[PDB]
Parts: sequence; structure tokens; C-alpha cells
Amino acid sequence: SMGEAPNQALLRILKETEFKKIKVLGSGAFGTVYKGLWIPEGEKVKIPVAIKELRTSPKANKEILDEAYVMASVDNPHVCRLLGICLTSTVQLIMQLMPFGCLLDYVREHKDNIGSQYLLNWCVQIAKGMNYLEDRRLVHRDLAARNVLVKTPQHVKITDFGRAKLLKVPIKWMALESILHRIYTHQSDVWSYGVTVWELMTFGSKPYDGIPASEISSILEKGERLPQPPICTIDVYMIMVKCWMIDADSRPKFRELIIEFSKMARDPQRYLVIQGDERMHLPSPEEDMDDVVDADEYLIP
Ligand SMILES: CC(C)(O)Cn1c(NC(=O)c2ccnc(-c3ccccc3)c2)nc2ccccc21
Repeated sequence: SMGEAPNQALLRILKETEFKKIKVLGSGAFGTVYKGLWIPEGEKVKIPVAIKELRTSPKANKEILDEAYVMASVDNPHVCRLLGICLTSTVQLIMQLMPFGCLLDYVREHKDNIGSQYLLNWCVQIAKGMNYLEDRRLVHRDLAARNVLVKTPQHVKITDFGRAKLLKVPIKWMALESILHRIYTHQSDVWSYGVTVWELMTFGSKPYDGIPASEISSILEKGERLPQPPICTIDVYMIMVKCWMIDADSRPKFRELIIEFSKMARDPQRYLVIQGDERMHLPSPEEDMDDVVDADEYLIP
């Protein structure tokens, strides 16, 4: 070809009869998400799934199918992949179940059991997910802690490709040039990565809390950034500050962020100071659960 390489991803279409809905997991601007089980007809397999549904019209269907295109196209351990779609009256996106929910809600609810090792490992895993999207020439355009999900406390993945593109908006996560000039690059995703880290290191504090969205661009033009979280050493805070430069190229690349956070993750208590960091433990690995298989172990030929 002359331009981008051909996208040879498989869009799998699933029957309504192949999966059960168990309960509702959430409802908001993103849509409505149900817990379910996907049982492929001719296989001794049960797959825990999230089933997304909109909150029916041509506008809704076009926009949700664009998201399905992008999700079906990605394949990385730190990115949520689409398992398939279902063509009932309402188009349903069938995704891998992330049992522990989004990372923002997780850090809020488990603040008193989250250690430096978990926080820094999460930063590494998000950076890998984003670096992969950069390899696929994809700008996420909505990276935040709410859009990172938790498969296990050890394993997180990036989600929500409803604004993802090739190379009411979230003003407080966006780079300055995105707010002013609608310019979006992988480096604008780095700014958002910085804000995402700040969310985690503050245990899910709202950025610029009280300051309205219209004040943000002039605040950033003057040079005011998000403050240093109590637990953050200058080493970690410097990296956030580097993500928030005016010059987009002067910000770090995701590959460098993988490197720096993985160096720090080898000696976590040198880079994050948390009271009682040693004694903390988070969980580690009704229904007939015998033939249950996680989607990550269910690979299509
Ligand atoms: C929105 C909410 C309530 O925080 C999501 N929530 C989930 N969510 C997924 O398992 C999932 C998987 C894959 N993708 C998504 C997606 C995709 C696009 C845009 C938003 C969410 C979502 N699992 C939960 C388990 C317990 C409690 C809450 C859970």
C-alpha cells in the first residue's frame, strides 16, 4: 500500500444466544456496562465479559461502531481488546471483564492498602499500553485514571477508545495546545499520562478541584501546574512536571517513561514515601466455574 498498512484485524460477530447477562456494573456518559458470561457454542469454554450498551439512533450506532473498530484493531497485554460485537436492535460491544473496575475508583476505595510497588508498577503498565498505541500510530485522546481498568490488582489495562484517532471534553486532562488549538499527538497523550499519574499518587484526587474548566488554559499559560503529592519524592514529581511542558517535544516519550518508572519500581520506597508501606497486601489469584477461561487465554487462530 501507499500510506498506512492494511488493518487485517478480525471483527468477530457473536450470537445473542451465546452469552448471558448476569447484572449491571455501571451507567454513565460512557454508556451502560453489564457483567456477563460468553459461552462459544461448540467449545467447553466460559468467558467472563463486560457487555457495553448505549445509554437507538444513527448517530449512536456510528460512534459506537467507530469505537469497536479501534478496540478490535488493538492487541497488547495492557490494552483492553474487543472480543466481538452483537447485532441486536441495540448494538452491543462484548469486551473482557475487568472484575475490579476502573483504577480511579480502586485507588479511592483501597487507599489504606496501596503500596509504592503497586503504584509504580501501574505507571509502568500504563506507559507500555500507551507506547503500544503509539506503535500502532493511535492517539488515545482520553487517557485518565477512570479509563484504566483493573483485571487484577497486579494487572491494569487502558480502555475507552470512544475518542481514539490516528496521528463536553476532558479539559483538565488535556495538553495546552489541545485546549487552545485542538492539536492532538502522542505527546498530548503524555500530558494526560502525567495527570493520570498525579491522580494515582494522590489516591484519586480530582485535578484542579474547584477551579472551573474555562479557567484552566490561562492558568496553564501563566505556568501553574498540579502540586506535588505528599507521597511523591522530587524524582517522581519531576517526571509529571516534564509531561506538562509547553514544548511538546521536550516532554518524555512513553518508552522513556517505561524505563524510568521500571527503574524506580525496583526500589519503590526510594521514590514514594507512604506510611506503613511494608505491611500492605492486595488480593491475588455463584456459578459452575470449572470451564471458566479468561479472555487473555482465549486466543483466536
Ligand atoms: C464503569 C465501571 C462501573 O467503573 C466499570 N466496571 C467494569 N468495567 C469493565 O469490566 C470494562 C471492560 C472493558 N471495557 C470497559 C469500557 C470500555 C469503554 C468505555 C468504558 C468502559 C469496561 N467492571 C466492573 C466491575 C465491578 C464494578 C465496576 C466495573
